Amino acid sequence: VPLDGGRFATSDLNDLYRRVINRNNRLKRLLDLAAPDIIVRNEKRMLQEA
Amino acid sequence: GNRRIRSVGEMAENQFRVGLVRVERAVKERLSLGDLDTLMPQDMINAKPI
Amino acid sequence: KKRWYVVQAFSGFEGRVATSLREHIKLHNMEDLFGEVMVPTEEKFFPGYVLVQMVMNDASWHLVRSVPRVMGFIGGTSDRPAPISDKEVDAIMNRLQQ
DNA sequence: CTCTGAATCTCTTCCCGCGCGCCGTAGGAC
DNA sequence: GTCCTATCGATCTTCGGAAGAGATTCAGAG
Repeated sequence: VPLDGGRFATSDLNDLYRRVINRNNRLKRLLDLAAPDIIVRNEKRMLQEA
Repeated sequence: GNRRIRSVGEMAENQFRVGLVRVERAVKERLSLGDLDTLMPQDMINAKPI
Repeated sequence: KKRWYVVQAFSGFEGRVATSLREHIKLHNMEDLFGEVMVPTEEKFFPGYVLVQMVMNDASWHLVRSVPRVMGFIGGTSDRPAPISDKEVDAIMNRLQQ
């Protein structure tokens, strides 16, 4: 919803979903581009933790 | 005798100190990496953290 | 023999991290403990990671983490951080060559 | 060698309404 | 002049809650 005009007063959930979706985009990337274990154990942890 | 008054001229001195602590954490690095040949103090600090 | 390692920087200041890293090497003159520093680029993967040819002493580890705007290595643990792989280095150099 | 006692940790709860007041996404990169 | 990607991947979230209950950790021993 707008705030005082088009200043976005985001409901917080859209920051949580934005966190998830970014991590899931990066994880699909680094899987299909076949990163090694030490890299996906970064992004996979960051995703579970999001 | 164990509880003391803090008044404005002390709370603002603390919250000003937080500003100088956040300048500290920048100006040290910029002074370390910086050439110290071009730099003048107004390049070193900036008001935004205070 | 110098093996590869992955460094995380503040994403966006990556070229400045690479330059400051080369300069810290030539300051603390552990020149025999660093080979290269890679930021690959396509007409930019990887988005925020700096590749370093290196060996592992705790002195050189403190050196790379004392380079400014560097978070830390990415590995299995923080005691003995992890090199990546032979064929993975070869494939990254392949796509960098191609 | 671990079985019922007890011991340290975290999680969860904390009146109902109501009226104002303000203040509300960021350091960075072409 | 600028469109964002992003978070202490080189600190320090506050001590001045009590409680009250459970999950989870350890005694003196058969």
